[PDB]
Amino acid sequence: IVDHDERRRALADAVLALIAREGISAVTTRAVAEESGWSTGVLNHYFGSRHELLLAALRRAGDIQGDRYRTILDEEGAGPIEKLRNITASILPLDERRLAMTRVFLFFYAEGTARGEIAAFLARWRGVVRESVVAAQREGTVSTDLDADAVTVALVALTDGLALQAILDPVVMKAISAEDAAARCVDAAVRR
Amino acid sequence: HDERRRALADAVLALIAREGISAVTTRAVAEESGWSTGVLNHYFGSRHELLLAALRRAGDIQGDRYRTILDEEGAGPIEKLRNITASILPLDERRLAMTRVFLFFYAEGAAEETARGEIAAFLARWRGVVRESVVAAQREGTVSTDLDADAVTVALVALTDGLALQAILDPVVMKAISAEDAAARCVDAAVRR
Ligand SMILES: [Cl-]
Repeated sequence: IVDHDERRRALADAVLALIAREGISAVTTRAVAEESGWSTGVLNHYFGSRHELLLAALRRAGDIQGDRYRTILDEEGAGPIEKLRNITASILPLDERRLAMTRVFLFFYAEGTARGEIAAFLARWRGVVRESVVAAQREGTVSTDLDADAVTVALVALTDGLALQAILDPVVMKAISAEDAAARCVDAAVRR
Repeated sequence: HDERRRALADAVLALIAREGISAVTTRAVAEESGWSTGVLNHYFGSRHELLLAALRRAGDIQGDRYRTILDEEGAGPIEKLRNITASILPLDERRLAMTRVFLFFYAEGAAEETARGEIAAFLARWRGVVRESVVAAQREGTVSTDLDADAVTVALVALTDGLALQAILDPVVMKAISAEDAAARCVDAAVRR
């Protein structure tokens, strides 16, 4: 399932750019029209509610994230644990992309379909984590006494708690900005 | 006047537990509380003010829960960490309401300084009580001396909070956290047992 409308993709990207720069409150049809170079008429016929404009950004953020998973899983030489560290890092709001994604997801977390979008985001994230936990177990690096389902639920919950607190609380933002932060999350989940 | 404001905040929490944030209106809070809309209007200027009072009240009750837990005769540090952790999980009306109202304000705090500072105080209070118990366990020799108490604390609070927030929107996480041993498992993950 892909968005083929290059203009809608560009509009959703302008929304995310605005979210990273100025926060969700700065998103309006007028501000996005100004950011993107297209008319309020063009936007009003795509969306006609701020909610739909934000929802576009949520979906675009999810798609880019899915491409990140792909890049991470297909990296030559990387093992299950490196992949899990990379997946975990990719959720942490440590650059503009991930700052915008965390902000738009948090906005819709609270409003919750698209709690359907949220569910899809979570299920795909757990999906890629579970595969790599199971791969690490198969390699013998993670205890086969551990339930891969429980490990996955723990890692995803920890990572998301950190990502969400971090945008509210500079204590946690400092914590996740440490070079070893993703590796620490993974180690806690799989028990080193 | 101050007890009346508190009772009204309690009414908002009751609605939040039962039917969600969207159920909070002047009329519903009057019906729930027994106070007329004119008494409500005296204390609160807006629906948003009702919700902020609920956030503050939920945090205050949670503060009293910490003190009850920390004061339990014969409870050890690990037991206290377990009970602290469980006290956050949305497993009854109190904790369901609390998680729902915090989630609302997390989203708001992702934009507004007033709500952000309320969330920050709550998280710091919670880390403070967790850290006390983590260091007490290290001092008794039951938690590894080679772990950094602050890092363990950040991790446990983030895990517990991630699970509580995910639980109110994800039925499988809700199922996971309602297992008797859920809080024990969170503590063990965080202290790298
Ligand atoms: Cl409790």
